Formats: sequence, C-alpha cells, structure tokens
Amino acid sequence: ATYEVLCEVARKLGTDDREVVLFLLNVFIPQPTLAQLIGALRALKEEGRLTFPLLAECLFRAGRRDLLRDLLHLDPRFLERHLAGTMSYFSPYQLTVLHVDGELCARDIRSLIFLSSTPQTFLHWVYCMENLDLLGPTDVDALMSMLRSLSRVDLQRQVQTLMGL
Amino acid sequence: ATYEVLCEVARKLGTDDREVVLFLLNVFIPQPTLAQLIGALRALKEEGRLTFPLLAECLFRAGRRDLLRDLLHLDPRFLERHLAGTMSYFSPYQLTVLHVDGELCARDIRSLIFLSKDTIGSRSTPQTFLHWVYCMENLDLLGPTDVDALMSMLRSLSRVDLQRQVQTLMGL
Amino acid sequence: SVQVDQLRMQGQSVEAALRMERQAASEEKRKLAQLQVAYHQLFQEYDNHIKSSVVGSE
Amino acid sequence: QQHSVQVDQLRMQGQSVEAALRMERQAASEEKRKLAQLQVAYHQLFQEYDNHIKSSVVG
Repeated sequence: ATYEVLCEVARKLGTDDREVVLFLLNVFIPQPTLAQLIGALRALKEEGRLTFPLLAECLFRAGRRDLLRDLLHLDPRFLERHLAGTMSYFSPYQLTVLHVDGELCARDIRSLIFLSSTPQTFLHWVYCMENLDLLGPTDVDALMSMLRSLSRVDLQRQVQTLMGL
Repeated sequence: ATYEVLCEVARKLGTDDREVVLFLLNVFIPQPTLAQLIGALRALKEEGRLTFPLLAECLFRAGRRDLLRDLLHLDPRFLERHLAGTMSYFSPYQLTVLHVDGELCARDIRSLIFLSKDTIGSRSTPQTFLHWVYCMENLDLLGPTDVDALMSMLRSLSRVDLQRQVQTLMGL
Repeated sequence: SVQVDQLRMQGQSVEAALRMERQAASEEKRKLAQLQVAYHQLFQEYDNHIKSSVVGSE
Repeated sequence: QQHSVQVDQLRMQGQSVEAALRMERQAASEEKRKLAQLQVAYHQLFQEYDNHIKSSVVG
C-alpha cells in the first residue's frame, strides 16, 4: 500500500544517493542495487524505524528536494525552515561525513580509492573505518587525517569546526 | 495557527456535542460554553494530550462527520474504515456510554432528568444523560469496573434493550 | 437573422458555463490550498511528537 | 450577400470559446488529480501518525 511510495523513492534515488540515504539510516550497503535498497528500506519500515518525518529529512539532507516535493508532498522551502528549528534525526557526525562526501571532488575521491579489503566511494571508506573501529562519532582523527593526504586543509578545518575545536 | 482549528471546531460544535466531546476526553463540564469548551481543549493541546488522531475520532464519535471533511480534512468514509481496523483511543466503557447516550429518546431523557434531580452529591441536578453519568461517577457509583448502576437506570426507564446491549458491550 | 440568434443564444450558453467553470476552479484551488496547509500541519505535529517522545529518567 | 461571411465570423469565434472551455476543463482535471493525490497523501500521513501513538502507550 504505502510501501509503494518507499519504492518509487528508491527507484528515483540516484546512484550515489542510495549510499548517502542508506548511510543516514544506519543500514549502509556498498554500491547497493534496487532490490537491495528497497529491501533495506522496506525492512526499516516494517520495524517502525523509518518514519515519514525521518524519510523526509533523510531525503532533504541527501539533496533530493525534488523527491521530497513530488513524492512526499512537502515544500522543501518549508521543511528547510522547519529543520532549522528542530533537532535533526541525524547526528552532527553523520552530517559532517555527508558534508565532506559532498565536497570531495573527482581528483580527491579518485585519489582516496587509490591511497587505500575494499572501498570505492568515500562512504564506503567511512563504512569500513567504522567496522575497523578506526572512525566513529567519538573521534574523527582518521577522517581528519584522510583530508590531509588529499591536500584538503579547507576540508579538515571544516570537519574540525563541525565537531571539536 | 493550529489552535485556530481547535477553536473553529469548538465553536461549530453543538450544545450537546460539547458534552460528548468533553466526555470522550476524560474532561467533563455540564452544559459548557464555547469559553469553557475551548479553554478545556486548548489546555489539552498545550500538553500533548490532544493529538490530531484523537481530536479526529472525538469528532467522528461525536458524529460530526461534517467537521472532519471541513476542518480536519479527513474523508469520513476513510476514517470510518480506519477506525474499524484499530483499537480506539476510548475505553469500552466510554464507547458504551456514548452508545446509550445517543439511543435514549426524548421520552427517556426527560424522564431520567426527573427521576434523578435529588442526586446526592450533585451540584446542579442533571439535565443530560452524560451530566447524570458524570454525577454518578463522582460518587464511585459508575465507571468501567462496574456499570451495574447504568443498567438499573436503563431497566427503570424501560430500555431493557439497552440494558442488554450495555451488557453485551461490556460482557457477561 | 434567426440563424444568428440561434448562435448568439448558443455561444452565450458556452461563455456562461465557461464563467461557472472558471468560478469552480477558484474554489477548488482554495480547497487544495487548505489541504496543503493541512498536510504540513500534520507533518509538523507528527514530527515534534516523535522528537518529544524521546526522554528517559529513573 | 455577405450574410454568409457574417456566419463564419460567428462560427469561428464560437469555437474559439468552446476551445477555451475545453482547455479549462482539462486544467480542471489536472487539479482534480493533484488534490486526490494530496488527499491520499494526507490520509496515509494520518495513519502512520495514528499508529505511532498507539505503539508508544502499549510499549
């Protein structure tokens, strides 16, 4: 029934978007496929962890303001002001990670995949480092260094602002 | 903004609807005024004990299908099918009372209003079935744990059919 | 002059319905407009509800 | 003589309006569709909210 809405979202969610989304919901899956993606979402719904207002910001942060407006029926301009007055279901860690991921350019990413048994996208990296207990909301020194290996001081300083001092 | 709605609802209610609604919200007031009504609902929204979903069944229960498709924007038919596949925000007791409350005809009420009037504890004598119910509760004579006094008022009024229904709605 | 009257009378029936039509479109929009505001309102309520239902004690 | 040409000028203009009522009816359906969707969107947003409250008091 309403499960079809969640599909149409996945079905229109961009390639890199699937990783951004799944990352935000803590059900990360490297370069997922539709079946895998919708599968994951569907699971978060049947459990009750994926709520409309969550999927809403989730998509807002992801940048798919168009999906928000045409599929969920919310005015992104509205939601922006709303979100700018609440707590955000996402941690300042994730928001920083998502910030970086978005600011990294071809060179950087292409280089990151190189400088690194596998990753192929920045969110894939952060994912592993997270399992290897190297990166986490507790300490982002690793992510802080990763940006030093790529000449992104402007970035490392940004991550530094969004967390410690 | 939102309270604008709660008001428009309150002021479009009905002299009776006000008691039904207040009854349903565990917040009764004999023959209340738009002033007391609003003040009550408003105090309920200001504490999160009045969620749109509730306020909705409240009105659906109050039979104001009109205020649903006009102020809340819910298709009555939809809320109908919906409320039939979930557990109500109201107890069997409540839903039973309202049931009787609506079935009693004038000849019954006019009679009950009289038959009582000298109700111990009462501070106003009642002119409404719910008003009566209220007074009865305020004496530990009614309530869900025991509705045997409600059955009595019914068999005395010659509505044994309601006595039966009430006995069916609740059990045994 | 009658075939014309048969037109002026027919064409007028059109412009009439076209006026009634334009009128309804205005009302319906008013309707849509409310539902959009309704939708957002529900949203805002539902949202704040969740964020408020998060608190532990003793 | 020119009574025939006087008909075309009345015929052609008549349709010009009949088209507008036709076009108008179209946009009228484009909006009827928008509402219907938003209605269902509202209903669904309603149920999910309802169910969420119900699941917070039970557990």
